[PDB]
Amino acid sequence: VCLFLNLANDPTIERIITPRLALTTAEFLAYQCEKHVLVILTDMSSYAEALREVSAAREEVPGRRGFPGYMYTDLATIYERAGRVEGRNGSITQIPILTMPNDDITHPIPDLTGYITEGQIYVDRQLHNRQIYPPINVLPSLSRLMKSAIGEGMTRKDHADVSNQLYACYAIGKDVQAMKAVVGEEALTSDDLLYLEFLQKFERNFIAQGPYENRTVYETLDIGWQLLRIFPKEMLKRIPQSTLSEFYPR
Amino acid sequence: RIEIFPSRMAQTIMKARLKGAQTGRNLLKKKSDALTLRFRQILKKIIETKMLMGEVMREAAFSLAEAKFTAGDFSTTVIQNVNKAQVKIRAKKDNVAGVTLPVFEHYHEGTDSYELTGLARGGEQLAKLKRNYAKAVELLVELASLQTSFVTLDEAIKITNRRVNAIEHVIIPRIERTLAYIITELDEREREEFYRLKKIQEKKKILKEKSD
Amino acid sequence: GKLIAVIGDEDTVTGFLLGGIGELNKNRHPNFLVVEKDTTINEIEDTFRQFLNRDDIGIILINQYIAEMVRHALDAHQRSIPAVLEIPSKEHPYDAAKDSILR
Amino acid sequence: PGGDFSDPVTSATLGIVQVFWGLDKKLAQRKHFPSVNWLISYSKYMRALDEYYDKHFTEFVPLRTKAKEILQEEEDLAEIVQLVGKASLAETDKITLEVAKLIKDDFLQQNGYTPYDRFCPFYKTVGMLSNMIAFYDMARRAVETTAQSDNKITWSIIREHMGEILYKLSSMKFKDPVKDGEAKIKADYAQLLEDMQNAF
Amino acid sequence: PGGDFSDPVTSATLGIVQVFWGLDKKLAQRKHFPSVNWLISYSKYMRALDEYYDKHFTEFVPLRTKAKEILQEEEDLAEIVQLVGKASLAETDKITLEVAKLIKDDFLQQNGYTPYDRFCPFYKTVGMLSNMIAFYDMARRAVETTAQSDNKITWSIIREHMGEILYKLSSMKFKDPVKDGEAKIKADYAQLLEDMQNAF
Repeated sequence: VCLFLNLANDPTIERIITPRLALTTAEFLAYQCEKHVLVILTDMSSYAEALREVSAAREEVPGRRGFPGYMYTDLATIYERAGRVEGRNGSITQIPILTMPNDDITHPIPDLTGYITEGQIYVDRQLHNRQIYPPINVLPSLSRLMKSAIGEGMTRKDHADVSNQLYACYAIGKDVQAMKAVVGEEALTSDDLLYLEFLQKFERNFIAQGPYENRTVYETLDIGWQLLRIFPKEMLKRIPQSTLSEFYPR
Repeated sequence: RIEIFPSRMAQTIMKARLKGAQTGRNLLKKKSDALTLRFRQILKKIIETKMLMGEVMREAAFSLAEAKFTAGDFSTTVIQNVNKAQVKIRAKKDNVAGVTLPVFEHYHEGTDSYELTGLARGGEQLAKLKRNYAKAVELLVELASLQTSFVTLDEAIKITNRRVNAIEHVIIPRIERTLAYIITELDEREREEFYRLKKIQEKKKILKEKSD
Repeated sequence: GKLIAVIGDEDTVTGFLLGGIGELNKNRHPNFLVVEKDTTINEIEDTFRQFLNRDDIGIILINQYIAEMVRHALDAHQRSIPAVLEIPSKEHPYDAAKDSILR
Repeated sequence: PGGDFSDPVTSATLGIVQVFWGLDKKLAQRKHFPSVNWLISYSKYMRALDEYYDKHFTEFVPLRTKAKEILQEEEDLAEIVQLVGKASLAETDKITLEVAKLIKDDFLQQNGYTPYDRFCPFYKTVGMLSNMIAFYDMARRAVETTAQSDNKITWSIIREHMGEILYKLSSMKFKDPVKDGEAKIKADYAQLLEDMQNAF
Repeated sequence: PGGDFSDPVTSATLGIVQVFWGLDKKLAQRKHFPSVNWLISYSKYMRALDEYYDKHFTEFVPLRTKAKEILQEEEDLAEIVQLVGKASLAETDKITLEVAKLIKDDFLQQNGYTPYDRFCPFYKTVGMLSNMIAFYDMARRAVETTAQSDNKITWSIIREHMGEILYKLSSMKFKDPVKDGEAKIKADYAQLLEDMQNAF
């Protein structure tokens, strides 16, 4: 770990050269020393509050919502220092963590980030007040290149189907949980009573993890089958039968 | 049709008032669907038990034809001797999706006013005519339990399908074009601030061209 | 309500009075009316108002042959109680009820 | 009064401070004092306090974990009653709506111009919360185990039964600690937990 | 610009002027001229004019006060009609929704190019207003006095009985005062006051 702090009582010009220092060394470790580098740029909403501060020191007129006009170029000069190259074994991937104000996606900080980055992960207040750690809801979250990342030679060949089936059973189990309050616990069928028992086990065994439990990618999928085994098959319609026969019976 | 003043906190108030009415349809679409699901299977239980009483009332009217063959004509003794009823009904309540339905359940406070009817001629064709029509009353009260819940269900569907269409067509198209007015009016407060700041940076440059 | 009323016929009501549905409180009314061939339509309309506006009448049985005479009268009744049921008779089984029109 | 998270003094403060006690206007107009709402407020000092809470009041961390779910499952069901009403609510859903009603009325509400609630010491805070979650734990157990057992308690059995206990839970905020000893208050709250286990 | 009354020329004018005749665009999408919106418009020359009104037209001050309550309570109930429906209205409210339709079509509407409505003198303004308010007062007397006891007047027979009186009230805008004498026209009204007293 190469750790770069920058406190709030530090100079606000040093917040600008902090992701430029961290990505210069991450371009020395990756594709100059050939090691796979993860760059975690936390509080990317406090970077662009320092970019707005020095933009008023150079006597510029503030653009949209106070932020400068060149913020799409300035954010993309520290995001696009990523990816793999052709002749070297190194790679560099970024997780730029930002706090959108007032849970707004139309703010210029998460809107000019969603234009250049490749899928988002939502930490939401709904699951956080419910005391679920980590409070990551997977219904609006998306990884645009997860169809490339998983596979047979990469993790194992059932990752594409157990991710689609856990996501489809989560949308139904959240939909029928709105039926439990206006219809009743009795009048719903035997199918919708199985999605409600999936919901209380998905958000407590799969998502709810604890801050010191290091689950591998294989221990994640094995929990992903213990929640799909409480359904009978032919409800698991997103999983093909070529992969349903090997991993279901246990 | 707009409501209030654009102030950048009215944009997040109205986005929550839009959030209340966006989930006000999807909470009331399924309530109007749970009422429609029971409405479409009660109607199957109605028509199936209009063809079931078509053969029960055929057997019961033929059992009266067997009883007049044996014991004369008792159509003036039976009609005259009514004093108190034996089979009554009590109104029960049952509900689907929070809307109560009046249903009927029959009970017998049994003292027979026709215990002696015939008794020297007949009496065996009677008390099997009484069984073939008490069985028809036990059926026709279960049909009347499905008639009073049928006509009170589509009374509570029209008050729900109107309240769903009052949100999708009057309340939400008034909010989503109120929110369209906040954004176009908050863009004009930014250009007026843009024109006032560029006016000053043109004036500060001229004063810095004199002091050279 | 708590009673079952029948308009019926001459042979229909004497089968249902043997079922045990008829009650006689002469202060108000009897809870049935035997319709012969020589009763006008004006007499059927008057007792039909009596069974709708009574408190304890919960179920109303009537033959469909009789119900077509007062077909304009029971379509005006659009309440939940009392249930107006249409039953078959001699050589007049069933064509179409007012309740299945409401669809 | 306005500019909740879109205000350049508040949007700059919340990137610096650890604890934010958000005063709500809907609680202040209905005279709920103090007017701190429990959904947009936060505190990032809970991981640093868990070593303190595991030495002095070791029962507290499972209580305020559960006490925030009850205050949050109520607001999930609050928008259901405002649309369709309390008609077809389940027995597990109606059993929070009195405990969450009891928390906002007796635990959270506090009058500082009153000689007993001008300061609530932390044994009185743990003491009345360790009974109002235990009553939630017993009654939730008293519903789901008698479910499918032909005498399922519909919770209106509980409400008329525990009328003295619901008066004992509502009267927990009155146990004056200025003129009432600490050890008496610890004895009074301990008797409610035995009275609850007796009557359940 | 754009029909927006939150305009720095309009908002600077309304802080100076005493009268405000706010025209409306939706009252021109149907040919309702003059298109003065009666809900937002006002006039602050009321305390100055009641001494003139209590000297010349003494009945007029409660006439416009009652006509301003009919026109406002129609807007409170037309919001219910477009959401809930006309079937859930009381009999004191269905009479209001149709005397207001008589006000907006006979009294308020005025076609300036017709010779009978190019100029309406003030005896004709109070003359056709004292008829349509008293008809609302008389049709209120056929509801509250016959409240529940007898077979009462449910407003459906007032339409049928007074089918020519509702034509006598909606055609008073035709009583040309250029070529029709004042005394003539005034007499024509008090006669229509006599016909409603005989018909009610």
